[PDB]
Amino acid sequence: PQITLWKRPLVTIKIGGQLKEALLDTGADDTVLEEMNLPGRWKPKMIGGIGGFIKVRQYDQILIEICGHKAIGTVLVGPTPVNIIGRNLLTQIGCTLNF
Amino acid sequence: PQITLWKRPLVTIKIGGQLKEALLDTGADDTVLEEMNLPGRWKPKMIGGIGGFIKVRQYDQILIEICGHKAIGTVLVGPTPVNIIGRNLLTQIGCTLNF
Ligand SMILES: Cc1cccc(C)c1OCC(=O)N[C@@H](Cc1ccccc1)[C@@H](O)C[C@H](Cc1ccccc1)NC(=O)O[C@H]1CO[C@H]2OCC[C@H]21
Repeated sequence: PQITLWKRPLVTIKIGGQLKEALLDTGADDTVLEEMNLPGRWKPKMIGGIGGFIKVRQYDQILIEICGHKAIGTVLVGPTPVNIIGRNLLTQIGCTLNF
Repeated sequence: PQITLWKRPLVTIKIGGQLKEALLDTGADDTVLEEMNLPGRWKPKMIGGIGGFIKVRQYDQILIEICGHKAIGTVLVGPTPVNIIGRNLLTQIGCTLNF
């Protein structure tokens, strides 16, 4: 669909069989989700934004459904105040910015 | 234009008569700019991000040109690592997400 930016671009995602709200965020290089249980081996990582950094866990080749579009890629899990779908998965579902 | 997300969506903006690099960021409610000399009245304000909060200077009705399209709205200046153009101005240049 076509998403306007008058409100926050919140969408429904499906990950590990659970449904959640996430923000589609062109300013995020990677996808970061509120704390959750994910399968697989994982590596530590720090992501930085306004105000500093947070320590997160990097899971690889994770399946995630974003408004019906399937994606499989890196998903970070950590103390983010908001679920963010970043450019690594936005490119997979074919998303572009247009003005 | 149509902007893909394989790389960071960096664009050139014109503000206060100066040209700068900024990130188009659908994940940001507001526009936050690197520390810079801008004339006019401003009010102090606190904004929150992924790593915590920062004190910023809130300028109101500041004119800003982004790839030729004009926008006027609130512009915060503060210790952000990167210039971010938020939804407050993205909507004015008529920007949307499409997948
Ligand atoms: C996730 C990730 C992984 C790997 C690399 C990077 C850079 C990543 O992105 C991190 C990241 O913070 N990006 C941001 C942009 C950026 C990029 C580079 C360095 C600094 C900031 C942004 O786009 C997402 C952020 C999410 C959010 C945080 C707290 C509350 C609500 C939403 N919004 C944001 O702080 O907005 C500000 C401004 O306006 C206000 O509205 C709402 C919040 C206020």
